Amino acid sequence: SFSGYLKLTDNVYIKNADIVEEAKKVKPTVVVNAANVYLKHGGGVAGALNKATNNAMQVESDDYIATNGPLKVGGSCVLSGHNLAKHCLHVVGPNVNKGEDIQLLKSAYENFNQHEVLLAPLLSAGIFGADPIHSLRVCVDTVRTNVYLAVFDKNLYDKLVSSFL
Ligand SMILES: NCc1cncc(Br)c1
Repeated sequence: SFSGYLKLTDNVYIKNADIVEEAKKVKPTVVVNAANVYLKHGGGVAGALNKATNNAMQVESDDYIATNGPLKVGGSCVLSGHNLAKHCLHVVGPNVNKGEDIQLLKSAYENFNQHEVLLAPLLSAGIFGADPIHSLRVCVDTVRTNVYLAVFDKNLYDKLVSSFL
């Protein structure tokens, strides 16, 4: 199971780790992808997760979009986890660099409550442009299920832990 995590609350845990490496080791029931509405896994966590699946996540995602159309910002869909997890929960957090409503970050984290345990990144953090300290606060105040957060950047992980109220 999950190891080396620091407990933040009753249900939120955090570790300085590469989420792809964490997914390969653990093979969680659910790995969360930091998706966009088009499921175009080009960069950040999405590009890294997709590259780990040898592009199978993108092929599956393109078929999903061809059938269903784009997701909503704040929404999600459950697809295969391929070689990383049983399932991948593709969650769309608001992209601040695209002028999207930061208030949608709470709606995005609410998707986690449909799963008892998840391996996840901080939503809207990184290339999505939101403040990761704000994302962690929304996570602990929204998610009630067991969430194991993987933060790739060591310096950011340290900042998040040392500033956690
Ligand atoms: N080394 C794979 C990787 C690349 N980029 C971001 C993350 Br998170 C992980």
